[PDB]
Formats: sequence, structure tokens, C-alpha cells
Amino acid sequence: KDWNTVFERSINTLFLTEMVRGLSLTLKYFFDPKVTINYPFEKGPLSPRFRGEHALRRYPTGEERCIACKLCEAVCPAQAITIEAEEREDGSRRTTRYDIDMTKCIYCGFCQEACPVDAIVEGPNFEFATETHEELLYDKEKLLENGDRWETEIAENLRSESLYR
Amino acid sequence: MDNQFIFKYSWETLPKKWVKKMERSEHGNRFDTNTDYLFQLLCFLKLHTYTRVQVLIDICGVDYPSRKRRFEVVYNLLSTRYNSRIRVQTSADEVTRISSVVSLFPSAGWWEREVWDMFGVSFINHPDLRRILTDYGFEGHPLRKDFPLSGYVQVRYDDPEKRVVSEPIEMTQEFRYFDFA
Amino acid sequence: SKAAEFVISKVDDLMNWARTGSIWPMTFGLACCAVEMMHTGAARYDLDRFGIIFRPSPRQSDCMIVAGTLTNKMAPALRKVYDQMPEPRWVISMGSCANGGGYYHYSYSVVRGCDRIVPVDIYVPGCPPTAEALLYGLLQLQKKINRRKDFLHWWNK
Amino acid sequence: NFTLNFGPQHPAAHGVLRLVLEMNGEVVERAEPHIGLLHRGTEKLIEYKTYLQALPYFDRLDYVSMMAQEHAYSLAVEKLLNCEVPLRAQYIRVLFCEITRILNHLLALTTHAMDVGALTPFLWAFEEREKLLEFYERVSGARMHASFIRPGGVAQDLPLGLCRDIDSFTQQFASRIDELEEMLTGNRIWKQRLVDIGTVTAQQAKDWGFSGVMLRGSGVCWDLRRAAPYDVYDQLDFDVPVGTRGDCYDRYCIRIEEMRQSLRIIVQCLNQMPSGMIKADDRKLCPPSRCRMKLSMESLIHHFELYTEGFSVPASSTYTAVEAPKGEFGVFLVSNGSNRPYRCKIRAPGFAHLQGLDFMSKHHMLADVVTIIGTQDIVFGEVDR
Amino acid sequence: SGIVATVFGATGFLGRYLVQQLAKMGSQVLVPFRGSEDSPRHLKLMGDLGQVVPMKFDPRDEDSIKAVMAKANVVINLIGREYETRNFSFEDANHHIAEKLALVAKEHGGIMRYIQVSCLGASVSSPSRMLRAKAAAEEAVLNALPEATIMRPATMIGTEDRILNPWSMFVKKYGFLPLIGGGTTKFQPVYVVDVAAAIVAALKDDGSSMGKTYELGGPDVFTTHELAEIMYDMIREWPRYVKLPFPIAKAMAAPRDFMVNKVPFPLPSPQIFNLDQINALTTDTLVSDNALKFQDLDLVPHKLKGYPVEFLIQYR
Amino acid sequence: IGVPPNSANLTEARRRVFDFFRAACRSIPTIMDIYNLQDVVAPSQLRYAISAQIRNNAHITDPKVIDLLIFKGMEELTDIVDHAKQRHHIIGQYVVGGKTDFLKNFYTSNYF
Amino acid sequence: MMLEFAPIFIYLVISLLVSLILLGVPFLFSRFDIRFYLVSILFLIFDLEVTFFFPWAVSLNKIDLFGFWSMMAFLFILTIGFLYEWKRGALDWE
Amino acid sequence: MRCLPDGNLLQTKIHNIGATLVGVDKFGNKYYQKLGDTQYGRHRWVEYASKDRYNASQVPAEWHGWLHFITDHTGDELLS
Amino acid sequence: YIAVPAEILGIILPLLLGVAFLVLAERKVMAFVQRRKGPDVVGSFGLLQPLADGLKLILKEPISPSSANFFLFRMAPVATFMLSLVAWAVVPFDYGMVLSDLNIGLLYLFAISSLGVYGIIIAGRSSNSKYAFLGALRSAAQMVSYEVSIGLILITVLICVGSCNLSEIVMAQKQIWFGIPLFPVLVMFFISCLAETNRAPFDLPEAEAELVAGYNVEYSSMGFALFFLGEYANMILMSGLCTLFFLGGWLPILDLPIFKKIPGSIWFSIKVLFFLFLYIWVRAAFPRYRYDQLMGLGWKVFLPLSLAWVVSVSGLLVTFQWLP
Ligand SMILES: CCCCCCCCCCCCCCCCCC(=O)O[C@@H](COC(=O)CCCCCCCCCCCCCCC)COP(=O)(O)OC[C@H](O)CO
Ligand SMILES: CCCCCCCCCCCCCCCCCCCC(=O)O[C@H](COC(=O)CCCCCCCCCCCCCC)COP(=O)(O)OCCN
Ligand SMILES: NC(=O)C1=CN([C@@H]2O[C@H](COP(=O)(O)OP(=O)(O)OC[C@H]3O[C@@H](n4cnc5c(N)ncnc54)[C@H](OP(=O)(O)O)[C@@H]3O)[C@@H](O)[C@H]2O)C=CC1
Ligand code: SF4
Ligand code: SF4
Ligand code: SF4
Repeated sequence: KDWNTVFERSINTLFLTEMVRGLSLTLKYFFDPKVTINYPFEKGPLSPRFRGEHALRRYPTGEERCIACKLCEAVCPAQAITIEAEEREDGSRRTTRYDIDMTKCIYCGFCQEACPVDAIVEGPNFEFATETHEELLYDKEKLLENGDRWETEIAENLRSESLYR
Repeated sequence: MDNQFIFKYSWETLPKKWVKKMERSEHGNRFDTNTDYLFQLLCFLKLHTYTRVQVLIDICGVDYPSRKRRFEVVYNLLSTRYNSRIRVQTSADEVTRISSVVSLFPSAGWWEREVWDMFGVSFINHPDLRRILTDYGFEGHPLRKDFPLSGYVQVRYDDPEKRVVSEPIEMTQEFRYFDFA
Repeated sequence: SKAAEFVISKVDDLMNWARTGSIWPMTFGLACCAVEMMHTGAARYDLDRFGIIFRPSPRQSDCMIVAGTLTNKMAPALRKVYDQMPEPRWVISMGSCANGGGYYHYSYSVVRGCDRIVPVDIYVPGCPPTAEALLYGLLQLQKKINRRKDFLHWWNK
Repeated sequence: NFTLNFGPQHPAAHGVLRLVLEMNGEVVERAEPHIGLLHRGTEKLIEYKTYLQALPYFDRLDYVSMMAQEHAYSLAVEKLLNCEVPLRAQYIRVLFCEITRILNHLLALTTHAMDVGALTPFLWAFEEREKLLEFYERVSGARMHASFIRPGGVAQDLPLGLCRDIDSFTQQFASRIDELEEMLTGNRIWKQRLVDIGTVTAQQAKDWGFSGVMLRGSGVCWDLRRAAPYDVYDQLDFDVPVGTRGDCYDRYCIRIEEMRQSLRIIVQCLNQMPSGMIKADDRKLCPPSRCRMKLSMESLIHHFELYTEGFSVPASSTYTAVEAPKGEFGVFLVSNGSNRPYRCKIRAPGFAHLQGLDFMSKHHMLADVVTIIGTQDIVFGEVDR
Repeated sequence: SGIVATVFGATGFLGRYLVQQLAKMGSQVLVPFRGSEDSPRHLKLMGDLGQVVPMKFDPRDEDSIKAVMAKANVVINLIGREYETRNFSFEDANHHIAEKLALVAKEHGGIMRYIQVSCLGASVSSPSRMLRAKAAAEEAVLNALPEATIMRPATMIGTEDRILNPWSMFVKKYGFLPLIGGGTTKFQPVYVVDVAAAIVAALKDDGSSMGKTYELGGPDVFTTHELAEIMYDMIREWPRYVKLPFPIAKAMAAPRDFMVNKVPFPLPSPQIFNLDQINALTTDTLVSDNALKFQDLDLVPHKLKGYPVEFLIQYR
Repeated sequence: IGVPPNSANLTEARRRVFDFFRAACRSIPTIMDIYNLQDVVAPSQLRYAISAQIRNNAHITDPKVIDLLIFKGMEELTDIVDHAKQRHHIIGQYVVGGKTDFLKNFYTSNYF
Repeated sequence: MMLEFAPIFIYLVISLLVSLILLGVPFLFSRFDIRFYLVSILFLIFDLEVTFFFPWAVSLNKIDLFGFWSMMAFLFILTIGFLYEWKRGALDWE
Repeated sequence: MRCLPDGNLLQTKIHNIGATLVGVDKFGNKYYQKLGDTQYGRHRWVEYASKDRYNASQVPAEWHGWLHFITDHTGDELLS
Repeated sequence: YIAVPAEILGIILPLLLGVAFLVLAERKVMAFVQRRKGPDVVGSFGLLQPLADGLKLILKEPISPSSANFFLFRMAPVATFMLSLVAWAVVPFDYGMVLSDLNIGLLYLFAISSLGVYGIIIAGRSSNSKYAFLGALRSAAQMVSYEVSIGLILITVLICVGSCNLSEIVMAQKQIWFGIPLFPVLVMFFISCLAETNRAPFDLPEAEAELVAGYNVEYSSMGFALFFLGEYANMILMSGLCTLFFLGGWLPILDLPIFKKIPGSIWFSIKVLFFLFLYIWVRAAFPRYRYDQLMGLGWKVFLPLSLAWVVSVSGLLVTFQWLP
């Protein structure tokens, strides 16, 4: 088309001019600070809505909140909840069995939405990997231990989230 | 090109013996046809100047066990030329082969394989009609209503044979059917 | 044997240090869990910094991460790949699908847990587990590797 | 001809990808994908679920574009119910759909680039992906499978401060796109790997049911957000990029431009976001507030009903489609009047696109097969269901 | 089934087949192991969740033994070794542990069925010291538990056997296969699956198997030369047998036996030139006509050709 | 190649049956090699099993049912040959290689 | 002098020993493509070209103009061959 | 001396330089913050009491929310 | 001669350490470009990572698949590793710092380079795997293709120097480094070195995700480690050769007393480090060519340019009588 433009195209092809810009901006990131988190001393951010390990809660008196209404069992998309219930010795409507198969569960939070007494929740814990499949078959006593261990954070998160739900 | 024009023009122009039922609704314009006219109807809709239905969006089966022809095969189609959608349906049973439309829409190839895999409906002149989704050697057609949700067989590693093998199913906790009706 | 046991324990500590410091997983990226696994290997969590390098061939791998749903059609492929892994080797089951079939448990086409096909060392719960949850699972694997006493068991055999 | 059986049992190339290729030397004569390795019986499972319990299945189909499939299913249910969604919920839905589109395009572009040997853009893009995952987690409590978009609107309102953080992200995202582009767009090796690879004519794209970028790359101006608009897309300014060559390079450029237009849409949604309800007010189909259910009988009864039996959908059938990041994602829903779907057929664009691999890869080199797979943007959760 | 079985020595050859069959019948299987936790890993896939439970124990420790046995009503012992290590002699591995297990089962009190697995040629007047210790252990277990059941399988054949695999390895590495006794000794080799099935059947009966010893031999009688030929038909290779007379074979098997109890470090296990097995090759080991065969357990053993030797495909 | 139209009558359906039987029998040596059956079962027993399967359906009079049975048989043969799932005494759906039945069933369980 | 080659031999022996140690310590605990033939032929030709270049390169100070032009003629013949290969498509791997 | 073999602990010791001690929990874990902007102002971390055998599960519930930026309340304020 | 083995070990052992840490440096630089950290847990700043990886490899069970080429399969990595090692016998690090002062050293290096192809070919063929065989054939063809351009560039330097002695080649650059007048030749040499070492953007064996299996895919434990170590040692060697031929080896940048204070081995090391950094940087910056594209580049671009530079340099030096 023209000697100047043909020359400029030839030089650019021969001298790899466009390859230089990639090298340069790769080198620019070399000196910038890194985004890596120093786990486990440092952690990623999470929200009060985070759906982690389920837990069963009690009233401050020590009484269980769960009244075996079986709504969570009905709504559970994965059929991971198994409940048995009967009249307790004092006449209370209470679970004798409350199992969640942590390997069926999809961690959707539907059970927490369905529960009319804030008994079952997905708490903030996400670090509960195990060495056996049987340790992931949570029974009622394990869920209540989870609730006792995480109660203060769960209550704080519930106070925060009560203004949206 | 709105759904009032398509309904009226198709009534005026299509050969009468092709369409048994015509529905006009906000849920979609719908044409029902006998199996022996499905191919010609689709070719007409694709080629005709005032329809130009060039895209076959999908083919799917629906099982109706209470019907003599239990399967209903649904063709969802699109005209990018006229920005319109058309649904064409025909019924079928377990042994009656229906015409393939691969020669009209190459996209039909896999959708037909899927209908055969899931429901057991066969397609005449389909170049390569074999199962596409299920495991090799699968028996039955899983989307039929009478096919059980968990099926009939499961697999596990068998150390004595040094291989994965199939056995009749055994469920630790059976699927619980909650009848809220 | 007041001197042999000390040297043996030192040898075993060295072996465990080497094996925990260089874990080369092969990823079986089956479904959504593979995306969180990709995030674990990305810049924010940087599995490289723990010595964890992902390998393409089972022949250069020490660990298999099963990340996603395992179908009946895929199970023979998973088992064959596991059988090509040289010893010592470990398996991490990631996510509900790999753990016990998850949302697909009752399906006609799904293996109800990859531990029906291969022995599993660590189960990482979640659907999907967060990238940090996978990192925690890998640290649990290190903990398990650090109980090995291969040299001591062989000396006594 | 020899036969190379290629299955990458790792997410480098999908993970359940299985290809039988017939080769004449290094030239591909025929490519035959073998699928079903992730077929999990989703469509059968859905028939055993209430309409609410079925919703999480849609997060797990194209599990890189979670909220888009949520949106499509909600729209189909809304259509059959004749349910009116509040405007604020509409805006939140569109905002999250465009965030999802950016999440999908970043993953697709950079996984393709890593496949053809460019390692750095993947890390750069996945940091931005992490920021967007944080918005998902802040609204739903999940990084990926939010189950946030629902029939009638969205599960919960936005937490205070979220819009400001999204605005902060938008203020810098264009520079990130520019960095990705300078890494790839003008580089002679990148052009040599993508120019005139996997050429598709408009007639071929129509014949094989192509949609989305796979169709617009061939010069066909077609975008469901404009052709069949939904939610508040008709109140928003954005351009529809179309290709002129129909090859892999055009589709890469289209995806970059689509990210830019998605950024534009997000900015508009942030500025036009109105106040008001985020759930449809019809008290037969939406959960009451926690305080209402603890205070009012009618509310308690409705909560009990909704979480046990679920709502009913009058007998009907319809096809509903949206412009998902990967193309036209459709649901053919059949209702019989009960509380469970009678039939739910899922129309995945990847199914059409992967079927096209044979004609796209004909007479190309072996190394171009991965390039063509990357330009198709295949996720087998939606291909196999 | 409500059977809880503690199977000692289940990390070896026969153990995997036995555990698979016991899990099929619904029994709960406890698997004591002495070393690495990865030794019972292959057994965890067998059976349902919680059905197979590996447990660390120590042989030379009575507390651990009753600990792994504390929950069971059935005890099966498979522990043995055909060679020697500086830590465990023939009598230590094949007689002392078995007697200790029987004594702990007696002090347990709850063991309904006790199965001790022996070898076919087990006798007091045996050339093989391992067989002599096996006979002694048989007598010791019977004296400690007169109601115990004894199994005497012949050389077992299978994927992880220690006869056909070493032969194939030696041939593929050298090109020829030695014959220690001119390839004339007779023996009735047996599919390992059949041995597992016989153990299961004796565990399942109405009580008729208690107190009795069963001689489990394969359907057919072979010479070592005749078996070496099934190996060559199956490994698709050209046979080349070399006669190694007994004194020469004993000479080449003398160093390990000599220096095993002298050098203070472990030695590799013998494959073909094990002195005790060579001594055993001097006499023929056949199922006695007066014994209890696979019949009287209502079982028909499988013939070797085909499926029992299909693992030999891997060597082609 | 393509799926043929339904047989118009029993004669052409019988012809398709004979073609399928020939194709199934001719694939017996490939199956024997793939499953290593030389020392497990004779090839004629495979032929006999195929023919017995054909004979057990000899009462069918509808050509469409015959065509469907032939199509299914072809698919099963293809999966057996192309995508073999080796077990031991079993290929696909066939097992290869003084008291009445009531008493045995009663001793077994309460569900006959 | 050839004296300097002896360390190379001892170096080879030591490198071999290191190789054996490293490799042996873990034992203690039907589609003919003509284009490959063609690339082999081209490599052979240019290998001989480099071979003939070496003495020429060290001898340029003594052979002067005559040697320069004789090598130029050699290269002209070989480059005509190269042009023939280029035109015929021997250098295209597509 | 744990810094030499454990590089993970070394990074925490380096980044502790100039940090502010926020509190100590019942296990002796120490909590630090910087109040800068490098990871978008996220500068909270924990120094575990056990310099070997530290594990993420050792963070108690009262401090777990603070560490993960779930809440701005420290473990002490939650306990009160 | 009794002390010769000590000198040989003083070469080989620090070289193996340098390779072990080159792997770590590659990981670190790649990470830092990618805004991450790379190894920093195993040892302080990740400095113990290479020892851990090597220990893991030696403690890994070898596989040795049931092939009919049992001897060849294990000997191929030995061959490539030994060839990578033995090139260093003639490399001078400073004046008089060289094991073998070969007068024919340039041709010796060319011969070693030409021998390098056999390990890859034999690994591909002996592994009994069509994918490994095809990948090995392609890699071998690429290496022989770029060897032609490497040889012609060698001839250009030889014309300038008039001796095949590497130390003489260095000392001939006292007046000016050859990389200044022959800068395009140096660029060509570096690219050809990338292609010859199967490095990005020419790393076909690394393209598993592109359906291109590498020649070492069937290898495990220390055979695979031997292949890896030979490759990285060859990268260090190519950097050293670039330094020797064009950047004046051990010479200082300027002939001044301030620069002559610091030893020549340090100058040589710094230049080698620059070239290794460029290796890593290039791998971080660009995608990879297809096989056919890189073969076309080898035969259609680099060979004609190398031959043209030979002709131009020789003609110019003959014309003005500037020959050595
Ligand atoms: C890829 C590059 C292609 C280059 C192709 C172009 C050049 C090809 C060679 C053509 C022949 C020479 C053309 C150059 C003309 C200038 C020649 C010249 O300058 O004369 C010199 C003399 O040049 C020559 O005579 C050399 C001629 C080269 C031989 C070319 C072969 C021609 C035919 C040979 C017949 C033999 C049979 C051929 C066998 C195949 C004067 O030198 P002198 O006499 O002063 O002293 C001699 C010298 O300095 C001391 O050693
Ligand atoms: C102190 C710093 C020292 C640094 C030393 C090393 C320098 C860095 C080297 C590495 C740079 C990045 C390497 C990655 C790029 C590899 C890809 C190369 C592709 C390639 O060769 O393309 C060819 C052109 O380049 C070429 O041809 C390359 C050779 C160029 C030689 C120049 C020849 C003429 C120069 C003018 C001389 C005139 C004066 C003398 C009279 C043409 O192929 P293509 O297919 O890519 O085409 C498309 C053109 N857009
Ligand atoms: N051809 C054959 O295989 C024949 C074998 N037998 C006998 O049948 C039994 C089972 O045979 P097989 O499975 O092949 O045997 P293996 O040698 O394969 O397995 C022996 C088992 O006993 C364990 N064991 C060995 N020595 C000791 C010890 N000192 N302390 C604790 N446990 C120990 C082994 O444990 P670990 O893995 O930890 O070492 C392993 O679990 C043995 O009694 C054997 O002698 C009978 C006739 C022939
Ligand atoms: S999180 Fe969802 S799937 Fe899991 S138990 Fe709760 S409701 Fe069921
Ligand atoms: S946890 Fe809640 S929803 Fe579930 S049974 Fe108890 S009270 Fe009912
Ligand atoms: S566990 Fe959940 S996220 Fe993981 S693959 Fe299964 S459905 Fe997807």
C-alpha cells in the first residue's frame, strides 16, 4: 500500500514489538503486593448469613427449642433429616431421634427457614472434615453439642439477621 | 409476527389433514399433528416464506400412562426471522416408530437419541440411534413413570474380581414418599 | 534397643516431613466441587505455597481429590486411574456428592459415595465445601500422614 | 484411520470430557463426544420434589452460572402461576444475572487461555471471581449455590452496604478487563491459535441450534434480553456485539465485550435500584416474615403449608427461555395441578454446542480441538443433567 | 446375620476373600492389624458403613488381643508365615500366636465358633519346619478349644498368590523356570475363593463342623511341571524348564535361612528358593481319603483353568 | 444404516430376525476373545442361548413388537461387544459358563 | 594435544554413577507419517552444512577470497535444494 | 526457632511486626490487627498458642466471627 | 588425576543444588507475577521445598510397566540426565576456571546437543503407549529442527572468533560483547534455546490439556525426576551459553577498575541469572504454539535468518579484513 506502512509492519513483525507489552505488564505485577491469605493464621471473609455446619439450639433455661414439628424433615430437598418423637415424661413434645446425614445434605438452609422456633440452624463453622463417613452421620446429641459450642456466635448472627427475615 | 397472525395464517395455508388441534394461548401457540404428517409439517414451517421456522430448540417426551398412546413428543421451534416460537406435538406408543427430523434439523440427532434413551420411542431414518445418557447396557427407560426412581441396579468395586460390578439395589434408608395431597 | 528406636523415629519423621511437604494431587474434577477446588489452587489460597502441585498423570500423583458426583458410567474410569497411582497414595472425598451421593443419592445413575469404589482417607463436607474447607481437609490429610511409622513397622516385620 | 480416545479425567479440559477422534496424521477427520458421565437423573428427581425443593437442582446444571438457571426456573413457575414480581426484586435479579455473566465469562475465557498455554490470566481473573463470590455469599450465605432467586422474587433483601461494595468493584473492573485483553487480544501467538479456527456460518448455527455467543459470532444479531425481554431488561441500555468471521477469535472478542456490557448493566441497576418489597405479596405462595409467623395465625398456617406441601400450580404447560451466559437456557415445564412438577425438560445450550463439535472441528489440527471446546464453553452438568 | 467376627491375619492373601464373603452374609467383621494403617485399607470398601472395622493390636501383647476380641462371638485365625524373620521364627509365627489367641478366646468366654486355618501337609513328621509348627498349633488350639474347627487348604491360587506370581516374575526376568524336584511332586492346588467359601460354610452350619479338621484340595491333582504349563498357556510365553536337583536348590536357599537370625537388619522374603518350602516339595501333599473334603461342606471346588488363573493375563 | 421403517408384515420381520441372528452368531469369536472364555464355555452354547432367546418369543405375531425386540437385541449385542463389562460367569444378562420347590422357598424366606 | 579429554571421561563415569545411585535407591525401600522422514532428511542436509562450515569458519583468515566464494557456491547449490523443498511443501506441517 | 522449618509461622511473625494485640482467648491464642489496607483492609489474624500442632479448629466460637470478619465484636465483647 | 574426581564433584553437586533451586525460583517468580506467594511453608520462605520434593520422589515406589523394553525404559532418563551433566565439563566460569579446556569445545557442545534427542525418542518408544510415542516423535522433530539454527548461530560466533575454544570465545569479547553488533542473532539464539529445551512457548510435553501427551507420561519416581532434572540443567546451560557467546562470559560490563574489583565468576553468574529470569518471564507471559506452527517457524524463519547472518558476517569481515 505504501513503503512506510509496509516497513513499519515488517519491523513490528521482526522485532516482536507486541510481545514486549505482555512482558512489561507481567513484570509490573511482580513488584505489587500479593493477595494470598496466610491460612490458617488468616482467614477469608464470611457473612452472618453463611450456611455452614447445622446445630440444634436450646433456650437459655437449658430446655431444647426443637418441638419435633417435622417441618425441616418435610422441606429438606435431600431427605437428609430423620426424626422420631414422642411425649416426654413431663408431657413435652420432644425428639427422641434427630439425625442429619451430612453426606446427603446440600447445605441449602431450607431447614433453618422452615423451623418455627429457631431450633435448627446452619452455623458459621466450615472446618469439620473427618477421617470416616460415620462421623458425618450426625445424631441429636452431636447437634446439641454443636449448638452449645457455637451458641454465642449463632445468637449474634441471629440478632444481626432478624432485620431481614 | 405475533401469535394471532401465526394462528390465523396457519389455519388459512396449511393442508387441513396435517393439524388435528390448534391452541392459541399466552403459554404458547401449539399445533397437534398425526405422526405420519410431522415431518412434512416441520418442513413446511421451516421452508415457507411467511413462517421461516429455522431453529429446532428441542425435542422432548412426556409420559401419560393413562393414555393408549402414552408418549407425547413435543417439538419446540423458533423463528429468528420473525422473532416467534412454535410448539408442535404428536403422540406415540411403545412400539410405533415415528419419523426422524435430522435431515431437516441436524440439532435433532442428539435430542432423538435422548427421547429413545429416556422413553423408548424410536425414530425412522435416524442415522445413529443409540442411548446417549445412560450407562452402557442399561435396561429400561428411566423417564417412564413406572420406572423406579432409584432404578434396579447399583455398582460397587469388587476386590475378588478386581473390578467395578453391578448388583441389584439395596437401600440403607429407602426413599420416603411424603404425600401432602 | 535404646539407640535403634531413636534413629528409627528420626527416619520416620524425615519420611513424614517429606511426604507432607510435597503432596501432588491429581484432581478428578467431576462437577461443581471442581470449581471451588480451582479457587483453592488460585491466588487467594495458593495451594502451591503448601507444596501442593496438581499433576496431570496418576503416575506422578500422591493424592486423588474426588470433586463432584460420581456416576455409574464414570466409576470404572475412576477406579482404573486410582489403580495407576504409585504408593504411598491417599484419596480425599470432596463434597456431598462424592461423600455419599448428596442431592443425587436416590438417583438410578449415581454411585452413592466414592468410598464404594476407592478407599477414602479424608471426607470434606459441603455442597460445595468452601475453598478454605478444602484447605482444612488437606491439613487433616497432613495430620494423618504424620502418624505414619513405615520404617518402624517394617523393622519389626 | 487411527482413533485417539481422549478423556481428560481432570478439570483442565472439563473433567468428564470424553472424545473419540478419527485422525489422518495430525488432521482431525471426525470428533465424536461420549457423554452421560455426569448424567445424574435430574429431570427424574425433579418430578419427586415440590416446586420449592426442585429449585436447588437448577444451581447444579451449569454450575458456573448458578443464578441464571435459578432465574429461568422461577420465571417459568411465575409464568404458570401468573405471579407479579415487585420491581426491586426484578432489579436485584437482573443485577445478579449480570454478575453471573461476568463470573461465567471470566472462568470460560481464562480456562480456555490456560488450555492453550497462557497461565497468568487465570489467576488474575479468579481473584475478581472471588470478589463476585463474596456478593453471592453476602446475600445468600453461599459462595456458589445461592438458591437466592425464587418464584415470586428473591429469598432475602440485600444487606446494608452491599450496593456500595458492588459500586467499588465496578469502579475498577474495566482495568482488569483491559489487562486480560492486553495479555491476549493483540498477541500474535493468541491470534494464531484462534483466527479462522472453528468457523461457523449463520446457516450452520441455525441448523445446529446454536445460541448465545455461538450464534452471535456468525453475524446473527440475536439476544433474548432484547428479542424476548424479561424483568427490567427493557429499561436498560446495553449493546449486543456480533461477529463478522464466525471463528474462535470473534467469539473471544464477543465475550470480552459482553463483560463490558454486563458492567454497564450492573452500574445502571445500582443507580436505578428502587425501594420496596423483594417478595410478591400474594399470601398463598410466599413465606411470611419470621415475626408475622410468630404473631399471626394466618401467617403461621401459610408457613406450615408452604414448607410442608408447597404451593400448587394449575394444570398447564409452557416453554420459558432466558439468555444464560452460555446461550439460550430453557425449561419445558408441565404441571398437572398438584404441588410437584409433572415433567421438567431442561434445554441446555451446551447440549447443542457440543453436538456441533463434529462439524466445527473437521479438518483441523489435533491441538485445535481443545480450542474449539473452549470456545463452546461446555459444562457437563447442563449437558448431561 | 448377627455374627461379629474377629478375623486375625486378614491383611494377607486369603483375608480379603474371606472378609468379602463374611460381609456378603451380613456379618460384622473386625480386622486386627499390627503395622501400618494402610495395610487394612483395601478391606474398608467391603461391606456396608461400619460393617468392617480395622483395629490396631500387637501380637506379643495379651491386652491388645482381648481388646480386639472383646466384642466378638466368632474368631477366625489366619496368621502364619512360610519364611522366617529375625523377629519371628517359624514356631513363633505359626504356633505361639495361635495358641495365645486360643487361650484368650477361652478366657473371653463368648466365642461360639473358633476357626483356625492350617496347611494341608501339617504334621509332626514333616520336613518343613513351618508344617511341623502348624501341626503343633493345631494340637494346641484343639487342646485349648476342643470345639474349634480346623481348615487345611492346599497351595492357594489367586491374584495375590505366592506360587504362580513368583514363577511368572522369575520367568519374565530370566527367561526360564526352575523345577526344584525335577517337576514331579504332586499337590492339589485350590482356588482361594473356594477356601473362603469353605470357611464361611463351616461358620454357617447347624453346628456339625465343630471339632473337625477339613482338608480342602482343588478338584484336580497336578505335578509342579503340569502347573508351570497352565502358567505358560496363560502367559502366552515359550516354556523352558531347567532341572534343579534338591541339594543344589537347598544350597541356593541356604544363605537367607543361615544369616536371617544373625544379621541385625531385615532381609527380603524368599520367592522360589525358600528352604522350608523346598523341603516340603520332597513329599507329595494330597487330600486324604479318610478326611473331610469340600464335600461334607456341600461345596464343589472350582477348577483352576480359566477364571482362577485369569490374573495371569497381566503378564502377557 | 438408519433406523428402518416398521416391518409391513411377518415375512419381512422374520427376515430381519434371521439377519439379526446371523450378526449375533458371527460375533461369537470376538466375545470369546474379549471375555476370555476358552476354558469356561463352548461357542455353541452361546449360539444355543441366542437361539433360545429367539425361540422363547416365537409366539409374537405383531411385526412392530418383533422390530422393537430386534432393535433392543442389536443394542444389547453392541454394548456386549463394544463396551464389555466383564463379570465372571455372566455376560450382559446371561449366566455363562427330594423336596419340592415350595419347601426350599419356605426355608429361604416368607416372600416367594 | 588430547590431554584435556581425560577429565571428560572421568566426568562421564561419575555422572553415570550418580545416575545409577539415584535410580536404584527407590528399589530398596502402525501409522507411518512420511513428514518425520522428510524432517530427518532436511536435518541431515543442514547438519552436513554446519559440519562443512566449521573448518571454513576457522580458516577464513588463510583462504581469503577464493575460499569465501567456494563456500558461497556450495551454499548456493544447497539453497537451491532448500528452495525446491520449500516450494514442494516439505516445510509445511499442516 | 520454629521459623526455620515452619515457613507458615514465619509469615505470621513477619506480619506481626507493627501489629496491635486485640486479645487472648482461654487457650492462649493471640489475636492481632493492623488497621491498614493491603487485602482491602482485612488485617486480622491469630497466632496460635501451640507453635507446633496448631489447627484452625482451635479458634473458639467467641473469636471465630471476629477472625472471619463476620462481626466487628472481639471475643471479649461477645463474652461480656 | 587423583584430584580430578574432587573437581568433578565440585561441579556436579552444586549444579544439582542449583537445579533444585531453579525449580523453586520458577515457582516463586510465576507466583509473584500471578499476585500469589508460591512455596513459602516448607522451610522459611519455602527454601526447604526442593529437598522435600526430592525426598518424596525417592520414597515413591517405582512402577516399571509390563513392557517388552524393560532395560530401555529405565535407561532413557539416565541418558538424558548424563548428557545434561556432561556439557558442563567445558564451560568456563572465569579465566582458568574450567574442567576441560577443549580446543574443539564448540563442536563438542553441538555434539552433546545433537545427542540429547535419544532419551526422548527411546522413552517414547519403550513406554508401550501410542500417545507417548507420538509426543516423543513430535518433540524429537522439534529439537532437531531448532538444532540447525543453533549450529548456524554457533558458526557466526566462530567466524568472529576464529577458534572453537570457549575461553577464547570469551576473551575475544574484551573489545566489545558480541551481543551488541549481533543483537538479532542473540534474540534468535535465545528463542532457539527455548525451542530446543522444550520450554514455553514451545513446551509440547506440557500440553496434556491440549490432548498432546508428553514423552514422559508413563514415568514415575526417579526416572521422571531424572527427565525433569536434565531439562532444568539444560535450561541453566543454555543461559550459560547465551552468556558466553554474546555477553562476554566472565568479563565486566566496562573495562574499569571499579568493575574489575568484583570477580569474574560473579559477572558470569549474574548474566546467567538474567537469562534464567527471562526463561521464567517468557513462560509467564505467553500462550504456546501448535506443533505445526512451531515447525514452520523453525524451518521457514530461523534457518533462513541464521544462514543470512552467517553470510553477512563472513562477507563483511572478509571485505574489510577484520578476521581474527
Ligand atoms: C547462499 C549464497 C549464494 C551465493 C551465490 C553467489 C556466489 C556464488 C559463487 C559464484 C563464483 C564466484 C562469484 C563471485 C565473483 C568474485 C570472484 C573474485 O572476487 O575473484 C577472486 C577469486 O575468486 C575465485 O576464483 C573463487 C571462485 C569460486 C568457485 C566457484 C565455482 C565455479 C565453477 C567451479 C568449476 C568446478 C566444477 C563445479 C563442481 C560442482 C579473486 O581472488 P584472488 O585471485 O585475488 O586470490 C585468491 C584468494 O583471495 C586467496 O585464496
Ligand atoms: C540486553 C537484553 C538481551 C535480551 C536477549 C534475549 C532477548 C529476548 C528474546 C525473547 C523475547 C520473547 C520470546 C518469545 C517470543 C517467541 C515467538 C517468536 C515468534 C517469531 O519468531 O516471529 C517471527 C519474527 O520474529 C523473529 O524473526 C525473531 C528474530 C528477529 C531477528 C531480526 C532479523 C532482522 C533484524 C534487523 C537487522 C538489520 C540490521 C543489520 C543490517 C515471524 O514469524 P510470525 O509467524 O510470528 O509472524 C507474525 C509477525 N507478527
Ligand atoms: N499357599 C498358601 O497361601 C497357604 C497358606 N496357608 C496358611 O493359611 C493362612 C492364610 O494364608 P495367606 O493369606 O496366604 O497368608 P499371608 O502370608 O498372605 O498372610 C498372613 C497374615 O498373617 C499375618 N502375620 C504374619 N506373621 C505375623 C505375626 N508375626 N504377627 C502378626 N500377624 C502376622 C500377616 O500380617 P502382615 O500383613 O501384617 O504381615 C497377614 O495378615 C496362613 O496361616 C498360611 O500359612 C495354608 C496353606 C497354603
Ligand atoms: S441444609 Fe438443606 S439439605 Fe441440608 S439438612 Fe438443612 S434443609 Fe436439608
Ligand atoms: S428443628 Fe425446628 S422444624 Fe425441625 S422438627 Fe424441630 S422445631 Fe420442627
Ligand atoms: S457436592 Fe454439591 S457442589 Fe459438589 S458436585 Fe455435588 S452438587 Fe455440586
